[PDB]
Amino acid sequence: QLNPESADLRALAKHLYDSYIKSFPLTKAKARAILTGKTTDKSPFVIYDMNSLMMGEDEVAIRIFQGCQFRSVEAVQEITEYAKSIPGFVNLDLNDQVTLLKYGVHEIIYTMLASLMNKDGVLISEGQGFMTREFLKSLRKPFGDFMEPKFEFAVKFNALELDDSDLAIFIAVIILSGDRPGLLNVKPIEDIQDNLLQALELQLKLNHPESSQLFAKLLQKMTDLRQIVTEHVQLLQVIKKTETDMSLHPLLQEIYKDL
Amino acid sequence: ESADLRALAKHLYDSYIKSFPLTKAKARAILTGKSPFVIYDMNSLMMGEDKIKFKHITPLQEQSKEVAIRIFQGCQFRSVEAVQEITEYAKSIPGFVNLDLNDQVTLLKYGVHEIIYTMLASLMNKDGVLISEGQGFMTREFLKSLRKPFGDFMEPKFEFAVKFNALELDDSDLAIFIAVIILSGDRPGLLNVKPIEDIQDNLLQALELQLKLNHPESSQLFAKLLQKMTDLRQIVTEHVQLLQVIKKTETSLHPLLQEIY
Ligand SMILES: COc1ccc2[nH]cc(CC(=O)O)c2c1
Ligand SMILES: COc1ccc2[nH]cc(CC(=O)O)c2c1
Ligand SMILES: COc1ccc2[nH]cc(CC(=O)O)c2c1
Ligand SMILES: COc1ccc2[nH]cc(CC(=O)O)c2c1
Ligand SMILES: COc1ccc2[nH]cc(CC(=O)O)c2c1
Repeated sequence: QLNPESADLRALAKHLYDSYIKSFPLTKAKARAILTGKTTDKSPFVIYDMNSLMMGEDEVAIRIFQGCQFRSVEAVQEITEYAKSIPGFVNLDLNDQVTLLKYGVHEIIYTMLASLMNKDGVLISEGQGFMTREFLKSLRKPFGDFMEPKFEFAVKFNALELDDSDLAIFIAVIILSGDRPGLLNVKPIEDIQDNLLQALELQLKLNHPESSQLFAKLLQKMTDLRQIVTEHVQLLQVIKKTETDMSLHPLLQEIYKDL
Repeated sequence: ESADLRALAKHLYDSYIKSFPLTKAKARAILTGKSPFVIYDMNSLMMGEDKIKFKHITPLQEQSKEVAIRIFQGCQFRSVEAVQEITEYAKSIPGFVNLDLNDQVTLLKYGVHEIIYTMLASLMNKDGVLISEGQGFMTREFLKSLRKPFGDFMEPKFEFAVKFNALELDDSDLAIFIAVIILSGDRPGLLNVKPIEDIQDNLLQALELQLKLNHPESSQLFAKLLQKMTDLRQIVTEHVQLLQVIKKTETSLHPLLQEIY
């Protein structure tokens, strides 16, 4: 009914969900509660235009871009924090630790960004605001392209109906890849991941008894994340050339450096 | 229904061997232990052209004569040939032929490249790829050293086989994996996705079991194989990028050839 070996895997799933909760202020649970009128105090101010943008704080394409930027640098701090709590991560070769974060951080951001989205928009400012998908797509030419592919991923991905206990493990599976470019010692990274994969596969069947092959359907979504990161940079470098007076946080530049 | 899954696996494996000439097993016996003609440079290549008799990509007179361009030309003629091999195999997968015809064309349209490099990995090793029906062996260092963008074309695939082969999968596993790849419901333009996912669902179960029984020792192999699907996509997109970049070259009269390929 539950081997002694299974228990450890549950103990791990738990330890992880816990850190996830302590490292991320806005969980999917809260995001979903805010988004589905599950309240009168949790409901966000909606921004779908210029006047709404005005009321919001009470050109546009660029203030928003900068907002996303600092929110990311923020997230990178949250993820790193989370990373330190993954059994064995800190015990790894220091360099390898940096590589993992480098290549893992944006795939993790997109996964979690989805928790804050629905097909009409996304929560912003800790869930106090909600920016619509169409208003975002109308931003000045190049900028009107930053959010769409994310929105596109989010709809396919939210379809899996995963929750924070599921995500806490999947996020750790992402960081502990091993097929990342430039790893010195792969064997150790792979042993940790082999472990994380076990815990996620169990966590998924217990938590989604009816969902057939969710474990695999989930692991496949990983190709979608890479394509998102890949595309974002191509689009990010374009912005870098048109807008010469625009900057990209040093931390964020170190991530994208020779990715 | 484990007994139903092994039936699907055996069926796919049987169909797979009937559709593909050079298999992982067959190819792995070559690299290890009548060796293939080894091509490691300009002259050794010029030599193989008439020895390997892979003079199928050769008949076309005055259409390149440029070493680097001729090698690329042969990889296409061979890939077009492979696509027929893959299409036939796809038609073995239970339920495939019953999908909307438009959807069958689409699944194949977007799965071929991915499937090609997956099987190409069965033919290569750290040092080079086995070519011409296993007749020859084209070194990896010889390829990474071709002119214009050619000397960077194959290199990425070598990086991928190295990692993919690390999984030590065999034809039994590969047959099922190929089937999964084809039945991908995220292909753009699909009219009726439900049937496709239903099929890929039974395929994944079949694949999982297959790996649990075939490689008991391999922990979470199923998971690791699905993860390689992420690099395979990057490889295909990048590859496609080259094809539009390579469009900056001169590259039986072409009209018709150009049409077939
Ligand atoms: C305005 O929409 C955005 C834009 C960039 C972002 N980076 C990170 C997040 C939140 C999260 O990952 O939970 C985010 C939200
Ligand atoms: C996570 O989604 C987004 C969407 C638009 C963005 N613009 C700038 C960033 C910061 C980064 O490149 O990480 C960003 C992030
Ligand atoms: C197996 O990789 C290759 C090599 C040469 C090629 N020429 C044309 C295509 C298909 C396409 O039109 O994208 C192609 C694929
Ligand atoms: C494995 O990919 C390759 C690389 C170089 C090549 N040169 C000629 C061919 C066609 C053939 O095998 O007849 C070929 C295929
Ligand atoms: C049997 O599977 C395949 C699929 C695509 C291919 N492209 C080039 C080759 C080498 C060759 O066999 O000449 C090849 C082999």
